[PDB]
Amino acid sequence: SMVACETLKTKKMEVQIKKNFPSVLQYTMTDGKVMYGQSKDVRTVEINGTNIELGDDDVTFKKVSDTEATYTLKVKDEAKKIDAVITVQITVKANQLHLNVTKIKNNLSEGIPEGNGVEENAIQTLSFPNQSLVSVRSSQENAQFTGARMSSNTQKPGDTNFAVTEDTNVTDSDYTYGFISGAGLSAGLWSNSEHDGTYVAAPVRGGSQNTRVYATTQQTGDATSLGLASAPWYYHRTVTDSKGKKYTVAETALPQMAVAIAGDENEDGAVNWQDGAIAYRDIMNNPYKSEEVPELVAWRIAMNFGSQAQNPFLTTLDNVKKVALNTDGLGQSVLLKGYGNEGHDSGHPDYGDIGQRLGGADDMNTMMEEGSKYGARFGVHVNASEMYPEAKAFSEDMVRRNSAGGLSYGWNWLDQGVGIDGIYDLASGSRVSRFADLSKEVGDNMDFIYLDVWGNLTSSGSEDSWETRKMSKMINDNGWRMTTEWGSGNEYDSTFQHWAADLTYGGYTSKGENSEVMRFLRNHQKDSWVGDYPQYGGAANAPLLGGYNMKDFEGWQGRNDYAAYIKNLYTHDVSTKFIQHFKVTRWVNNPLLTADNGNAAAVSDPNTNNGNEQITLKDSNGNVVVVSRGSNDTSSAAYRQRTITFNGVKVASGVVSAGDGSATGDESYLLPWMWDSFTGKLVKDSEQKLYHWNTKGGTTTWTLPDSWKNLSSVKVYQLTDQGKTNEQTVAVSGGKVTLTADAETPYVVYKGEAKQIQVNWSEGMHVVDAGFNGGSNTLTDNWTVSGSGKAEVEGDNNAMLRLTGKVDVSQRLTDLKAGQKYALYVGVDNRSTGDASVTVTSGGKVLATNSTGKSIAKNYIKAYGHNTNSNTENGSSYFQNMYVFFTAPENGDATVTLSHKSTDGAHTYFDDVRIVENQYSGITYEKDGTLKSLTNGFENNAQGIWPFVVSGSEGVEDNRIHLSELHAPFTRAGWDVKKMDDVLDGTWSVKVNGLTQKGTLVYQTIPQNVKFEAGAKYKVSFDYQSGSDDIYAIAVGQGEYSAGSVKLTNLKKALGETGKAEFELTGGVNGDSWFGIYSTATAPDLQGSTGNAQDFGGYKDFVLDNLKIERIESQTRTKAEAQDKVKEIRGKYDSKRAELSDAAWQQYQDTLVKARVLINKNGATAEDFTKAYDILVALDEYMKLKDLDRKLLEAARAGQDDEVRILMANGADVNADDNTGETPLHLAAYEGHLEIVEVLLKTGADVNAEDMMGFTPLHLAAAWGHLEIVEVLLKHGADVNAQDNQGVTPLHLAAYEGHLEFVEVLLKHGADVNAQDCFGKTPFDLAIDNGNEDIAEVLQKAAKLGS
Amino acid sequence: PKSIRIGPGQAFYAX
Ligand SMILES: [Mn+2]
Ligand SMILES: [Mn+2]
Ligand SMILES: [Mn+2]
Ligand SMILES: [Mn+2]
Repeated sequence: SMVACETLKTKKMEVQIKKNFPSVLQYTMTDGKVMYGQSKDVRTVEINGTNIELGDDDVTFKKVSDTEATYTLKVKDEAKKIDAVITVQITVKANQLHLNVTKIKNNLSEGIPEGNGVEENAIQTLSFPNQSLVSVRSSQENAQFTGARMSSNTQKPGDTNFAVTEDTNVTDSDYTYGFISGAGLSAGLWSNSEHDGTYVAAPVRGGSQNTRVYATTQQTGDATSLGLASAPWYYHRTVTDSKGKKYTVAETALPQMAVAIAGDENEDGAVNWQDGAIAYRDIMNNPYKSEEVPELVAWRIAMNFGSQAQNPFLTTLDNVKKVALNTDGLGQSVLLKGYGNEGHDSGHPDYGDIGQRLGGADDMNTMMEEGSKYGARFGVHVNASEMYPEAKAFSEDMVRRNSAGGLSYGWNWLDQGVGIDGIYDLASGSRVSRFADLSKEVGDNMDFIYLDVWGNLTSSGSEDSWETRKMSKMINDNGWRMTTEWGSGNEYDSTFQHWAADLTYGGYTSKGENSEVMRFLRNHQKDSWVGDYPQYGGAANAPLLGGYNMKDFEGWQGRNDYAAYIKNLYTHDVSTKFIQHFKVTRWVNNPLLTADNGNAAAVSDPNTNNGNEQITLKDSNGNVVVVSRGSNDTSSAAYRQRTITFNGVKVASGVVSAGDGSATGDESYLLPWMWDSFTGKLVKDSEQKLYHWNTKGGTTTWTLPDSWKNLSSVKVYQLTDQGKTNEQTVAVSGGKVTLTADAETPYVVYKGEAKQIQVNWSEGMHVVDAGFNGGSNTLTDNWTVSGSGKAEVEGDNNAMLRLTGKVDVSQRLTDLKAGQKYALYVGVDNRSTGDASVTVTSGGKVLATNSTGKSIAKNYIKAYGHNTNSNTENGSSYFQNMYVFFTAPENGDATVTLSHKSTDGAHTYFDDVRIVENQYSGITYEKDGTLKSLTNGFENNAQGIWPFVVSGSEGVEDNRIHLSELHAPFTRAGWDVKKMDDVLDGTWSVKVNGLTQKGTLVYQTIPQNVKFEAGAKYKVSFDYQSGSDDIYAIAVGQGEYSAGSVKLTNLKKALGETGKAEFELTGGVNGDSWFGIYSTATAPDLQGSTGNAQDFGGYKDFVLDNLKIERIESQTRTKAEAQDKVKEIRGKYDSKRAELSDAAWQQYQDTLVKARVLINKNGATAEDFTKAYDILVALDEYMKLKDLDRKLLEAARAGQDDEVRILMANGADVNADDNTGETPLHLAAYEGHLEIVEVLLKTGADVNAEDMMGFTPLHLAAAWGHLEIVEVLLKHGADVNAQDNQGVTPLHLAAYEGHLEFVEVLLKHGADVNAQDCFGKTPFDLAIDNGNEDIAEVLQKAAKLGS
Repeated sequence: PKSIRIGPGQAFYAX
């Protein structure tokens, strides 16, 4: 009654608790062992950073039952505005004690005002300073502490291990995890505390620094006692957004903490943190859906970007089926990067806007529902730190502003990113509502969320564990597993870190969690560790547990190599995932832990594995896995040798191929895969299988698992992208098998004959096997081949349809909505001169048809599977989408035919037949079937910038060209520093962002999209906005783009006010004419803008809309007029043969011959004579301009100053070049014509133009002694550090020649004296090698200046 | 190894 203590009891222990405070006196286990609690009179409560000591009258006690007691704490400090009533519950179960704050009453508040308004006198933080829930003493046998802190550094362990002695002295020393052991018992302390504290290494915040355990020493008689307490909890935290507005936000959860008392749990004869860690798994928080992590064998990213729809959802479903066949149905985790809006880094933060061009929510749900049947999980890439004006969530309140009230700018790429006010986004309920929008679209189908950048301080200067906990909670509340970017980020809730799993990123200081404590506890729950990447050293040098090594083949950073993706899965990920099916129980002889790095008490067992590293793991069925290192010496070849045993039988042995791709290994394995790919339950004994891999290839012998020992034979299948192949029956002798394997080739072993995984290619795609994934058999079972020619499935990576000769490949279309409009498009690369066609028929009648001659535009789409870095044929790819538009017939009978017409030997490639509902109806034909008109407002584009295709101005890239979207007033001119409208008409336009001074083609039409008939005339018009005068130009060409063989028309500035462009085009003789947008060499006018305003202003941008192409009437000509025009052209240019390029004369002859065909044909009409005449007029205009260019170069070389002036006035291209690529400026600088140089620069010549050797005019000026020419060039923006094709800079040439003035001017403008050419020679090295010792010392003095 | 005078179609290095 008046007894100051009570007893709580379980079958495992009895605990004495104090009645005057929620403190434990001691824990007594059934076996009699004792663990101390808080032996001293400590009654401290901290509220809002104020310590308050409680007296007898401040605490009431109630024993509810033998397993529970309740405390009521009166916590008051009038001077500090604290008047609280805290209800504390202590409960016991088995060897666990829980301490929970079940109620917090604030007597000084009415609660949080509506809309998270500021709560005056809010209880923000709460803790129990030095509560010592568990403690160990220096007087106890083997008294010790083990702690863990966050480390993303492979060379810096996060752990600490030390003996607790009389000298141990700590005060609130904070750890993510803390374990104490002494007198045969061990305990860890768990808490849900969101406190941020001490860390070892982390490049970011975002929950990296969460430290939940406080260790404090006190004197208990003659001994030093080390006690564990929880770090402080947040309750009603008051926060401030970027505009100074304050909010009070309610708790993520009420304060909770627990301890679990362990004896010798792993039965190794020692009691230490590992025993405590085993018991700790029963009380710790577990990331939501962490139980499925061991099933996620195949992680990868499927990418979409810039309106292109590189990976529509139903294509991703086919790729899941390809991976399922190749892995024999192992689980997958597919990250959809760009699932929303126009693709990756478009539409942030509109989480609910599913990419309409990918097939929207409907296809995303079909993909997820069908994919789950193959064990594939899906998740989406979201961003809560950066937004774009186009996003409907974009608002003034969402905008993060700086101290001055200016925008906190993000990255400019397709559009200008703006920082999100992270505090406002949380406190206002805005972020949780956008997650609810996404939940409405996906229901319960989506597995996870991938949260990009969180922790890098883009949303606020905090992004602490408290914000991260709330972020993870709103995600988990929708049934989504949490995953994030940074290796160290979100320790509490994340199951995957992209910078931990993709080992190539960030280097050795910014990887996954380098902690033995954390990995011991949670290896099976996360892909957040350090895998094999030996160039990083330490933790990354052959970790025994392996660690996820992620690769991709669906466009992320241009990654498309399917075979390397599968090879990598088998090299590292199968064994890593096998190991994750077991929980660590013992880990000794860790070479990373030394007395030097604060780990003197780490366990060194010379009786385990010769004193070398070893890990024992167990599952709940008593199965045992042992993982052993060959040697603990990094200089030994045995350091990378690993043996894996399963119930004492060797299942893996050898050295893995280096995770950094630098050295093939010799590891072989025969891994028993006992689990289904769904919840990971054991499969029926009869369907149990083994995966076999042999790195070097050859023959190995293995002992089969115990349940296979009495079999007389096994069935072995080689796994391919077609599934199980080459069945072999292999004899079993004395429970052993011998297997012959090709190098790096996967095999699957069954007890008996195994059936093929059922695959129906291209479900929901209206055709079977739209991507030609069905092997050779698809051309028999799915597609119908007819003709004298050949049809084959070609390519070992992304398989394609390849046609040769006269051949048709057809298939019936299914599931079309009768009377509805559809676009059908197909990727096509035609190397043949003959036409390649796509046709939709219905009962033999043509509904729609399209064709391409030889393909003229290389593919520059980085995220696309057939870009020009992927080698379709002859080291290139010309893949471009070819469209047909039709109405699904009422009879429900429609067929697609892919065909090749000519009988030649050249190839046509097709891939990805896509049938999609689409309302585009802007093409009108002539009775002929030729083009009458094409109109496009870009409001109904199935994908891309059709009828244009992205050109090579950035090479193979995530091209800064896409379909811009309206969101007034934010996307319009006048918002903030924005001077250009993103959209001109309706909701969509074509936008080019910052592609100035490229001196090349940005985008163009191609004949398969818009065909211009030879000799026919067309009026082309469009609306546009351009940031500056002459930065962009209309380009008109014929055939594959050639610099110099295009007609250019500069476009004037139209900034915030829509301009109109119109021109006429005559179709070239080869039917390969096109028009497009070209980026000139002209610098933009930035109008005094600085910083981000230079990009956000729109000075460097180009927007196009309302495209109109129409065939027009040309003045009718007689046969006589056309014949006279031939005589006129021949009279002008036949004599100019010697003065012309071999290709220029052939083009001239080609055009003449074709014009004469039109004129002299039997039955030729007025239209033929008119076309012949118009072809000859276009030929004349072309030949004329080439002669003016040729004369401008000749006048520049010879030094005819006035002749140069009239030639440029008459139309000569200032950026024209000769045989060796010299522009008139190169020729003027080389010969030393200072006036000609000045005139050419005034006209608009490229100051940094490169010839065939990579020489700029400055290289030629400096090397020939033209001082003023050098100064003029530098004033106009000549790159002083321009390096030629041998790495030679103007300073190298200047030092090699011998004049100080050159050296001085160059150095003054910023010449790098440490510039090395391809032979490693600096300008100084070239000076000493010619007898130029004078310049050498001046160069030496210049180099020593910055030493 | 020989360094020559640069010009149209003539690279700085020829060995
Ligand atoms: Mn033990
Ligand atoms: Mn394909
Ligand atoms: Mn439009
Ligand atoms: Mn955009």
